[PDB]
Amino acid sequence: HSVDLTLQHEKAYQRQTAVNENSHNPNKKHVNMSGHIRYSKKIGLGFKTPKSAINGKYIDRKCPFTSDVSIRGRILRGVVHSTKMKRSIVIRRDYLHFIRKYQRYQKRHRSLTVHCSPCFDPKPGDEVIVGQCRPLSKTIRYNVLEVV
Amino acid sequence: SRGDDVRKYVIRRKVVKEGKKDRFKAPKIQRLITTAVKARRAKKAKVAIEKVRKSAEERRAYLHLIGTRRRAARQRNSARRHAHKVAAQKQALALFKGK
Amino acid sequence: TKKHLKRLYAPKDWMLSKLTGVFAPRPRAGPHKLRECMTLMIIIRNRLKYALNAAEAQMILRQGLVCVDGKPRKDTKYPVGFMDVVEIPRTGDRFRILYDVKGRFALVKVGEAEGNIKLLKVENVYTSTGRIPVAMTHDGHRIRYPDPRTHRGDTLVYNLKEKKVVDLIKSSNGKVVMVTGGANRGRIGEIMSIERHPGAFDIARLKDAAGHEFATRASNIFVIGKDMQSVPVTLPKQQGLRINVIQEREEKLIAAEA
Amino acid sequence: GIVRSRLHKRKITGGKTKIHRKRMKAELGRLPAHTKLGARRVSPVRARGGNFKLRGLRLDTGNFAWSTEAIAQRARILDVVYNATSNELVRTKTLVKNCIVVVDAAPFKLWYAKHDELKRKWMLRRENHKIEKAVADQLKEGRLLARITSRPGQTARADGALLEGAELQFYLKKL
Amino acid sequence: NGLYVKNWGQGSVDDARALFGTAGKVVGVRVRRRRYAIIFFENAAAVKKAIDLFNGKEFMGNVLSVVPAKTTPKPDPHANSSVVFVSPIFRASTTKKQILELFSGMKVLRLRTYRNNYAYVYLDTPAAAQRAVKEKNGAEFRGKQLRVALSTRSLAKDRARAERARLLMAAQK
RNA sequence: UCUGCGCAUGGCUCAUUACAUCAGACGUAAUCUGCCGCAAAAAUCUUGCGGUCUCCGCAACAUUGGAUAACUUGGCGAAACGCCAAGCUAAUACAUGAACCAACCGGAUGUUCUCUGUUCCGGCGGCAGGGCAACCUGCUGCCAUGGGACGUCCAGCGAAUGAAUGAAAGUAAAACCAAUGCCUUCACCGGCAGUAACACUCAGAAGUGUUGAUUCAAUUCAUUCCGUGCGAAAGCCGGGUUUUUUUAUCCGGCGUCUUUUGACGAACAACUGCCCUAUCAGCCAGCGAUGGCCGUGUAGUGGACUGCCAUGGCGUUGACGGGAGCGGGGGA
RNA sequence: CCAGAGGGCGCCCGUGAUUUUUUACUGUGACUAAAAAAGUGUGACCAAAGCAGUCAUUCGACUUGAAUUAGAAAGCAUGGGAU
Repeated sequence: HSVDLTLQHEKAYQRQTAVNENSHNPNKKHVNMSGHIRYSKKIGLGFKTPKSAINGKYIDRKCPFTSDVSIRGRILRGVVHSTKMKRSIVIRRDYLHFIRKYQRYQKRHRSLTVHCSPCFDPKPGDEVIVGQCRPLSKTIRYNVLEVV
Repeated sequence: SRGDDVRKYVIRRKVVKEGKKDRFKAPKIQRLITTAVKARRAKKAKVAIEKVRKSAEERRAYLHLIGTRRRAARQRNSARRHAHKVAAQKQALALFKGK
Repeated sequence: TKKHLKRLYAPKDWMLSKLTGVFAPRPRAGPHKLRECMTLMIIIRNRLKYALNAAEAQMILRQGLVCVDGKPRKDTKYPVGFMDVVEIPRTGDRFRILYDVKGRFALVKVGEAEGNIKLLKVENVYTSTGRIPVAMTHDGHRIRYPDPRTHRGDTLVYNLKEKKVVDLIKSSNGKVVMVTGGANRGRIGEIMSIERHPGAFDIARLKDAAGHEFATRASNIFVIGKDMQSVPVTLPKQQGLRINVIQEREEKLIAAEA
Repeated sequence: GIVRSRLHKRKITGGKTKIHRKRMKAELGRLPAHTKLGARRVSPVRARGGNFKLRGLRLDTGNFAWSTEAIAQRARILDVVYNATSNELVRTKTLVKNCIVVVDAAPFKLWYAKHDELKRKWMLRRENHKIEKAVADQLKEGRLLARITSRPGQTARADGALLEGAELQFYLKKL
Repeated sequence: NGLYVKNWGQGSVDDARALFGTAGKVVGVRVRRRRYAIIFFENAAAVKKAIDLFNGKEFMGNVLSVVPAKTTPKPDPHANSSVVFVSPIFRASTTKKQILELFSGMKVLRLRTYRNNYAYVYLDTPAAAQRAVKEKNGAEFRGKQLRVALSTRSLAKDRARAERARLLMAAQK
């Protein structure tokens, strides 16, 4: 083999922790349709993996689909507000509230800063479903599961 | 040297109290190995080994159990297989050489 | 770290007063939890009445006269949970604690055979050095485990002088159950359908004699036997039936005449 | 007093939080270990379980492993060459996880001989096998490029791996 | 299946134990013509347990025997031909017919398997003498210290087996 | 007085304090955890006797080792919950250290010998002639499916690093050679009926871990561990014996090192909610503000922090700033 | 230990929507420490209180009693199909 230049851009070398890429005469199968060796992970909670992730090119240590990040607790929805940054998208939510005295409703938003695997590329105004995670950054506490 | 008992050869001291008769103070001996001590010590490592062997015994019985189950399985799924196959076969070819 | 418990932070099921000291005993870490159990000194004193006060209690206990599970217990405090057996030779009494209708602890009295018999659930199943399988329950480990291996949430039959394990019982439809927790405990029922919700609490649906069916979760369920003639253990005067508030009240009136 | 918290930092809204509390031993940093080349020194400290850990200082000796041959054998770290965190660390000859360094090569060269009755084995093992040409030139010459995969400030040892085709070409082209 | 006591009873003790074991707590002993009984508790676990346990059996002087349900099978290992086999003897490299040689003729045999170190040989009935030498040892012969022993299995049956095999084969093809 | 355990709990007070605390509902597969519950543990050349060459022969229940307080002797200081020199002696303190007895399973190997090659075309060579040891020639030994014995080195728990394992569940009948099994034959003749696995000794002594999910549990192989880990306390007490009080005579109760996982706890994260003020409208990056990559640190996750690279983050559905205020169960 | 042959159920996995659908709302259940509040029982000499206690001429009987409810918003399951 020889090395990419579109999966490499960094001073250090980009690789998956999980599996042996140095491989070699490959002892298998573990690998993805059929292709060089790769690690991919079937998370439960009734979600089913992307086709894309399994067969992918990409190197990510934060997605639950090719790394040891585990999705566990709360499960949320929302829509998309802004595609900025690198792998970090921004969710808006909207929901109501009730004041007992008036007996009328009221509108409120929150927002969250979540992780998006390079497997997906969802556009502003799309729905999404996400999952609970351990802290991956200062704000970031969720990671995408599934787009709509 | 050895074999010679130092219970005999302790220091004694003596103390007065006027008209209440004297007493000979002398020390207890420590780090002392008697009959009792030796027996007690030895006994421990008999207990020790025994416990280990009991574990191993349990393990054998467990393993045995599992294997017997697997054996029964094999046999049962032989019976089934064999019956199906060779009964259907019996019908077939016997009747084509009886034709 | 907390070493003190108080009378208003202690459960209602022990039935201590607001008054008469501001402190209650905090039981140690042990076979059971702090939020359900009955500690030793609470049993002896406030129930069986062989102690009138604190000093009395320890003047029994510390001499090794009280034995849960065949092992004499010196300590003043030490918890005793659901499905244990307390045997105090000196009297000739024996207890098997249990829950009973109205959610509150109860005391049965058992003879020879069942003073050596117990039951244990299965919380988890895991593997240890040398590929030796292991189970874990409320009270303790214990090792391997056939009676024939199987699976979590199931219930065993455990003998205390030596292991003779009769069989075991499993969690499957048409079986029988007694309950813990959940403000639904002290009842008894069948097992109809068990809903499974992945990643989330698992919900059961039950039934009992002469209908009035109900529901609970699945970690509040503890199996008993295949059927209600197949039970290994004895049960209180009530068979785990709730009856209506009005029925109860009325009956208490009518019989009070004496 | 070195702390690990978000208390001293700003909000996401650019505001500033006000404290009502001192600082704890629950939050706790300790000053970096810088682990160089030289005879083994160790500086043991104690953690919050009553479990020691070993701050390493100066490690000249190593343990390194082929992938694909499924072995590990010793060697002696000679020089540090490339580090991707800083060029600072290079020049000082300090050692951190995923640093690229140079090794003795000898024990590997040795072992690959063996890859009486033995005379049959040296055929059977050498069959169904080749060694990379990338790897070859290096291994011959008497020095190799290897990578430490241990963290040698909290175990007081360096351990590593060894570089075959993909990884190896990505490093060489820097140099 | 219900299991079978043998080598007891006659017997007053027979009758006594017969009506004592009936009808519970488990079990009951169904007495039989000669020295033996049927003992009824049956289940797949029941056949295993019933072997090694010996409640519901008495003796009058007898040594107990616990036998499978039918009275048939033990005579076959005991007697009627022999036929004999020998275990230390390599497949791998040392050849067969050292076997045949050792016993001074009477043929038919094979080595088995790639597993391990027995061969099997039919010397018919007279092998009773042969094995009574080599079981009481019996050492090396490009092998190891050994044991020989018997039970009948096939012959007679092996010849009729492979006959009925060849018949099926011809039809089949 | 030495030793072991506890004083981090209980008591008392509300000063600071609004993605702060807190309540309801959840999470830790991101972690630590004494006392308590239950359960485990087959590593290690030690001791005595005799001689001596340092190293041996002969035995078997380990007759271990060095210190320090109280006390005494001189004292010092104005005082001080301040202190010094010398002389004494203990351990469940501190420091060493246990063969055979005592098992199962696997690796790597010998120019070990003996079943053997049935076995040649190539390989490994071993020699001479030309020998520049390129090779040509002639001579010669062994090997080209293998297994039995004997010998040597390694093997435990826990920890680090690198490989491997941690089931599968989406077509149907024949021939080909390399094996190799079973039928079968005098035959290592030529075909597929039977058929869990597999070279004996063990003819079932794991072909099968939990979860919604694992780079987890556990298993196998190669390298390693040096104080910063691992004793049967080299411990204590009873009771029955025995007949000499006074046994290697039996039985019992305590105590402690190491490993594993429960609940007694600790730490960390945030889905939803809460007074007044716009005469507070822009607030956040030199000195981290939002995110990315390799590291460092910590019990562990993380701009928690270093280096490097991007330009984001929040807000009229009231940010930022200020004023009042410990939050809740609850009271009138 | 009535065989062959399709049926039918219970577990497990994989492949399929021309775009599969959802919440607010409301019914019934899950989950949630006391003290306080609400409330059943009981002549502490009434009472404010408190979980007690009442019988039996006996070496104890009540298989004594200490019920039951409420608790904004949010979260969780399963029915309803109007707005």
